Amino acid sequence: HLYPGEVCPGMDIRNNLTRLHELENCSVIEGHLQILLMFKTRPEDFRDLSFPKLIMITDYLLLFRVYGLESLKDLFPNLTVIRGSRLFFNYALVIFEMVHLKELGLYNLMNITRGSVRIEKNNELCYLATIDWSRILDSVEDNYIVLNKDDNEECGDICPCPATVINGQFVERCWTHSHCQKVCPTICKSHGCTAEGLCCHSECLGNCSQPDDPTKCVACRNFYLDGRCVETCPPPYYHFQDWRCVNFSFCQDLHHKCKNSRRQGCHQYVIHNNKCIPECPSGYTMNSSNLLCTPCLGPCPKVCHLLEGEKTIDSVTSAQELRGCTVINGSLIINIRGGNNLAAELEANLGLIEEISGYLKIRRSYALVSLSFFRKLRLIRGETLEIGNYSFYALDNQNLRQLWDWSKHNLTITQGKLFFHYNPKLCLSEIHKMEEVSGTRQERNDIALKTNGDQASCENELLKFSYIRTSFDKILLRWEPYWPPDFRDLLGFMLFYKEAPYQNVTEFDGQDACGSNSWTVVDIDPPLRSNDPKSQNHPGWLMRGLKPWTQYAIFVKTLVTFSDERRTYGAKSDIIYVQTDATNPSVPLDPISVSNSSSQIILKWKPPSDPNGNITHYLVFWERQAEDSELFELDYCHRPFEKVVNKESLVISGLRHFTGYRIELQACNQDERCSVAAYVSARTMPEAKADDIVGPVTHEIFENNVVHLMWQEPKEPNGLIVLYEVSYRRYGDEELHLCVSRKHFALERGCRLRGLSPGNYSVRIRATSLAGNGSWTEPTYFYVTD
Amino acid sequence: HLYPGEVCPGMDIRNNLTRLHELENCSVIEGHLQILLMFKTRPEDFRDLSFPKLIMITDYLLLFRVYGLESLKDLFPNLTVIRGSRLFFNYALVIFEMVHLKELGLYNLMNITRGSVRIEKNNELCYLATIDWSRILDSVEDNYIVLNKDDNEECGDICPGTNCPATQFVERCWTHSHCQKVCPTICKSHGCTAEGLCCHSECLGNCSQPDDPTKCVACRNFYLDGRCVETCPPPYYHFQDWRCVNFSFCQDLHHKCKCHQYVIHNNKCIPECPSGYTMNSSNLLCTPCLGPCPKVCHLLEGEKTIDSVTSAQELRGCTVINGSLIINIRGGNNLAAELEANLGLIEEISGYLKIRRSYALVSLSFFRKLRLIRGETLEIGNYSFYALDNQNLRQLWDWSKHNLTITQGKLFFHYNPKLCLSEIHKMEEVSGTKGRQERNDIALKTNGDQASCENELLKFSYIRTSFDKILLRWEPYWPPDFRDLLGFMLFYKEAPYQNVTEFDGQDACGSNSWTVVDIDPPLRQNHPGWLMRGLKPWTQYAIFVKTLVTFSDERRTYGAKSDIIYVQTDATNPSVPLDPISVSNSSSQIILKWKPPSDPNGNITHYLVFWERQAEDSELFELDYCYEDSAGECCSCPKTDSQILKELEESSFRKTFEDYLHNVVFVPRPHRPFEKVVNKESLVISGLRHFTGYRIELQACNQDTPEERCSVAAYVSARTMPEAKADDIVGPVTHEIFENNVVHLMWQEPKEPNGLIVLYEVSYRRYGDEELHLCVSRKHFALERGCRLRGLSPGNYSVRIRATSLAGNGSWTEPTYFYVTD
Amino acid sequence: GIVEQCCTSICSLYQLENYCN
Amino acid sequence: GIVEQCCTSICSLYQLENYCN
Amino acid sequence: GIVEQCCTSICSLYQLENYCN
Amino acid sequence: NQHLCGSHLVEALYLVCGERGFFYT
Amino acid sequence: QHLCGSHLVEALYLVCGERGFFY
Amino acid sequence: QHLCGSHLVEALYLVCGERGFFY
Repeated sequence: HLYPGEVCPGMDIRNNLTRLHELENCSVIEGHLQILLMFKTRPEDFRDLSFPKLIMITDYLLLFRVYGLESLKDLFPNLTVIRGSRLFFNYALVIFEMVHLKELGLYNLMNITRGSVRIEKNNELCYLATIDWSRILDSVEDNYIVLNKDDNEECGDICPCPATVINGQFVERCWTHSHCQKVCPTICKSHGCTAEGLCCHSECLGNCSQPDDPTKCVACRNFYLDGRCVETCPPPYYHFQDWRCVNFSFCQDLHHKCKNSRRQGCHQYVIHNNKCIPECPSGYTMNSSNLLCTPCLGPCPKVCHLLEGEKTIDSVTSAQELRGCTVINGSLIINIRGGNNLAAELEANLGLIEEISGYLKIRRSYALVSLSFFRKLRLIRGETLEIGNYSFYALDNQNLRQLWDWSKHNLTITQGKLFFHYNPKLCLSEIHKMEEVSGTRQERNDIALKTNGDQASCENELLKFSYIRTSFDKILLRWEPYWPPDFRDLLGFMLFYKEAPYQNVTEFDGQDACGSNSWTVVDIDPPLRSNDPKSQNHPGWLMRGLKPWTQYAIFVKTLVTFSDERRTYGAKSDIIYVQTDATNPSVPLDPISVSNSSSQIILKWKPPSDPNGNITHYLVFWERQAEDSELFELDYCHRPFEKVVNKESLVISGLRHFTGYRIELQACNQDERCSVAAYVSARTMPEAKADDIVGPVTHEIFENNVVHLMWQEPKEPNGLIVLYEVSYRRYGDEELHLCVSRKHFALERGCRLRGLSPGNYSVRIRATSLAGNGSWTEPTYFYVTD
Repeated sequence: HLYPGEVCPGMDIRNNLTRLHELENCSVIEGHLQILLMFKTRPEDFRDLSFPKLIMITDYLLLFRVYGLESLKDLFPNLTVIRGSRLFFNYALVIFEMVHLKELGLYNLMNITRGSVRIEKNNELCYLATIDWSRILDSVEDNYIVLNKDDNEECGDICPGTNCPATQFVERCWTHSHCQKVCPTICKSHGCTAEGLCCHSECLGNCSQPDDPTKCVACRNFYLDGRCVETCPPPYYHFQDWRCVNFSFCQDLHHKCKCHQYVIHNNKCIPECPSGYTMNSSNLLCTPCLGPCPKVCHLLEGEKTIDSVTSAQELRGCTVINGSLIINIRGGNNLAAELEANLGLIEEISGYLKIRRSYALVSLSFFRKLRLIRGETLEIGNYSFYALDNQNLRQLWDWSKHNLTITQGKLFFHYNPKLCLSEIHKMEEVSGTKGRQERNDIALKTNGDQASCENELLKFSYIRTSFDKILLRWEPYWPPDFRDLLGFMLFYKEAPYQNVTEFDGQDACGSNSWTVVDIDPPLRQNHPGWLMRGLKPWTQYAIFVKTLVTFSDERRTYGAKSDIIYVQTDATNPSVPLDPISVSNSSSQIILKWKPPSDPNGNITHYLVFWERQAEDSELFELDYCYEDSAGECCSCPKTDSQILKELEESSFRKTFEDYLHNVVFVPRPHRPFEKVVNKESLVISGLRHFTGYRIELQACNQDTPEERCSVAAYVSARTMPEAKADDIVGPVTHEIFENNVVHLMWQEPKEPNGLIVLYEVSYRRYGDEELHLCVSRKHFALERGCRLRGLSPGNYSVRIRATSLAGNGSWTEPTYFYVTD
Repeated sequence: GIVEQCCTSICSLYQLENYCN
Repeated sequence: GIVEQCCTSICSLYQLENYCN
Repeated sequence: GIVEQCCTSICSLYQLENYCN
Repeated sequence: NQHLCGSHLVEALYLVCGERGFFYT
Repeated sequence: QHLCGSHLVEALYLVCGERGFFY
Repeated sequence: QHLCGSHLVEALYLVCGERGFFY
């Protein structure tokens, strides 16, 4: 009805290709699947044949060392759902040492219930950025896509599709050049969708044949029976593998088949939770009544012996192996090898273990910051022990700084010392707390107190700043007087400090960092006392290197000698954000004075060199400056102010055309104190029209050939006049120009032309200011007499 | 007069009243006298007393905020001279921050032997600007009188009489009841008594008899046997150039000090032997040392604690240290350089050494003159070296840039995990502790952890050089388990040195001096290597290669390293000659100065030069006048702890998945001239033209014989100044008298124009009238060969002509007198 | 089994043949 | 392109071995 | 008193607490 | 090297035999 | 840091808060 | 660090000197 094939048992295929024929005689594979060591295939072996069966695989997939496999569709063009009941090293799909995969072939698998994909050792792989991992992966368990060709270029993750942006890729999503991605709503992505891209029923999984119908699907989410996806089945039928239902005959048949053991792994079948399980979970005694898990009568502990008498866990697969067990015989090793966080899954799969008769090694943690996987271990028999007599081993651990609660969980270690070495992230506080609870009462163990607590905050006492005084240059701190019970352990304090713009400073881990690094530690000398006050009752430190108006996050720790005591592990002061006072507004930067007109000057300036406090206002001062006067001894022939708050540009208005000006720009953060004045100067452009001779040249003629000239200075001289270009011009003669100096002009109210000749003359005069040249005045006429 | 009482040694009276009374019995303050730290006295907790025996203080007198002191007549009413053989901030009399002191009470103080005096921040003291210093000192610049109430003339001044010989201010005085003494010109500056008489030169301060050596209050040159002598026979040595102390007295001072240990030299019982003398033993004889020997700053009672770099500055300029030191400083950028500057000149330490609870270091070598630790002072338990509570350490002292030997005390290496065992073994071997029948105590159980101690050598198989790169290749290296290899982290640095080690520089928290490059594991055999990404031509670099390896819980290493190699990159052309400056000071003298290339690329054989000739512009005659490495992504780029941890965790995860899969998969059976300048930043050129431009090309060259490869062209143009031979008309002025009154004024152009002629100013003045200006343009001059006076009125016309040009001005041709006739 | 003998220590050809069936 | 790995990024020893013929 | 202990070597909080009165 | 692990191990074992297969679990 | 003269006076005033200034 | 044009061709020369290169 929903699966076009039989239900085959899990298969393992190595070398021979003949067994692959069985993949075409059934479309359901209960168990896992592995195809490896396929050293006899060629490209013509994966392109002239294709298996049209295989819809769902209950546990996982494992393709390794496959020769000439270039696409996933070449083998199964219809695989839709991987249930993920079991994993393979925290994975539900693995690609390893593949040297012939150049493109994918799966387009109907949209959800992985448990696990992840392990793509590794591929150097011809294409199309791995168009797979929409977010859409497919709805669970993430250390998903690592490494050793591929998409960090280099083979094809360039491009194909000729919906092209949706959901992983951060703006390129077309596809699986082959002749195929495109299939999208469905996320609201309908955890229950699977149809092949039209629309929502599907919630009792179906993966691909569907009728949108929003449980009567016709290709997989079921709860159970498959009657060829329709249902939520439960009658109990004359028992759920097997949790994807279907089957009558009691199959269950009793399996039980009888294992009655006489000839199968290495089979367990006599029984039924609990209306399922024909292999063995009842702990708490239910395996006694047939009709192959039903009857209630336990008295203590029924399940002694689950472990291989090697020790078991290391770095994957959830090994953890689920021992689920449903109460008593454990043997030891274990905790080793978090990279990956994502697993503590929640660890407690989910091992939180049912209440007794261990061995020791427990811990090494290289990378996901445990707090131990929370055992909330039932109350009795540690310790019948097996490490040579050294340690029932606990803590080595090379740099991620753990916490331990299980001690008011709801107990642990009484009956034998063996507690090993704790080279664990600086783990604090001695919890170490001694457990030394006291376990007792192996109270007994001193061989634990190095100089190797644990060096890169973590393990203080247990506490300080509190009693007297604090803040100033722009001196910050004094005075915390509560504290000395350990042994008054010879105090070796000083640790004034931790660092620059903070705003309070975002989280307390440091507890290691020692100095130089230019964050949270600069500063050792403080011991007070040299008996903890009795001699002249002080508040110990602290007055740091004085501070600059005006700057906030620093500062806390203080304590260094004391170690001892075998529970206490005397140092103290810790609270964190404070001490903002210093502002007393300088700072010098302004880059003043730019530029004249844009003859009466308009634009000023500029940059924010102060150091921002101290809120700038209450900007202070400016300027006044009219005069030019230098030298034309009377040589010859070439308060103050206006404006206050602008939070402004970086100002314009001066009211100035006269020409003459220098001086401006001073100061920053102020009060209203008052200001910074040192900054000097800049510019002059407005001179008006050449204002320098033009006004009124006509009058000619006081006297017959000495003395034609005295009466001309007038410009309407508004620019500064003063250098000289006058009195260019008289006699027609029918060579042109002339006379340099009438300023002194001569003042002395004679102009000039007095002498040495002339009689006749019609025409004089043009051009007055020249200090800067800027005017225009020639009209050519006044005069008839010089003799 | 003679000292009535017995001498007493210097004292520091703080929070004590009995000690103040003790000064009465004293007659000579042999040492300094400190009156400080009186926070328990009030004006109702003090008294007035007179010390008739005290007559002199051998050293400076220090007053420091002494409460209950209203005047200076309460402690000493008889002091006369403060010699000040010792000094405090160069002042022989220090009164710092003293208040409630309304006046002073001195009556016989009239001289100072040496030093200065400090009077500051005394806003309640009076009579401090009414004291002459032509008789007390030898200058007026040897006393600081500021921030005083009498330096503002707000104090009230009174004096005895309307009888004082003294000359607001009225007379030179110190108190209403006391004054200063002024005496005639036949006296001297060695003091004069209150009476108004003079005193001899052998006397000091006041004196009992005028000009008598036998009777003096104090002797400036020497004092001995009851008479003022000018020398000290043996074995009496010159003491503070004021007396004679026999050898017994100097030895007693020596014994009581170890005040500074007293030394004998120059027949003087001086405190320290001058530089250049070694301390002869059992006589303390400062015998001339062989070579320049830095003064030895002894340690008080043989101990000195160093917990900050400030104390490390107390060893500057010393060689021998008498005692033990405890270096436990933590923190600071480039701590090793600081310690090397602080104590790099300490030749030996007679004490023990402790490196307990130390941090912010990577090596222990911060000495450069030590080759032996005496170890005379021993730690409890027979130990001379100490290393405790340290979490980071990568080395000890090397044997090819530092030497060391130990003659006593056991070794101590505790809680030093990164300190490899081999380093400890080498220390035990070279130092010789085992050789002298001694057995050390170590903590090797907790050492050799988290540090590579087993290494392998990498042999270079092929290497070539270019002008800005160096290709390196080494013999294929693979750890026993190839999975251990994670790649290589190459570390290079610019090293001119030939004994380069990876401990040069840094050795502190957050400081580094070695650049790093990362290379991936060699492929599957391909010889691994790395090609530098450009370099400086003709420069050598130190390069080595380390190998990352998987680590076990305690410690595991498959590591290998390379030796230091100094490979030089071939040379290329050099850069532009920095700062070309062609400056002239005459019209025939130009100096071409330049700086060497910014990038020389090998020694510069010579400097190439080129230049072209120019000429006056012709236009003037026709003109009339009347992501990338440059931006950076890391400027030092070390691998962080988080990165190494992530790398190791992922490598381990991969290996675990591999082994896991393998265990279940497999089962057993069932033309321009040129010039060359060699080694010179200057050039002299002479015999040039005036007002002529010169454009000079400048390049630098690093090779001459094999091929000419030089810097890119550099250009600079210098214009010579114009000589002045164009200020007046050169040659005569051709003119003729006509009856038309037209005076066509001809004249020849000067020998050279010096560029161009701006104009010619011609002044025609009948009977010497006003001097006119007439623009004689270039074109008008060429057309008319000068000017043309078209008509003039009858009269003796004087004509002056000035050749106005850029050659200068300020003189006119003498006026030609022509009497025009119509 | 294979890793503890082949990776930890050197495997001879006899060890490799163990897994050939 | 070769510029993507060598101009925009840094090419290592073995990186340039793929651009040689 | 306090000048010779805070102007020759770095000063300390407790050094100033002993001369405050 | 001279050690057999991971890729080296599989590429060193396949050399021994490839026509008889491996034991079936 | 180094405390001398006016700087030392200022520091002594500010740092202490239980007793008057003595110096 | 980065390589382009002349620097890249010189690198392709020094790196690959036993066999020809291409750019």
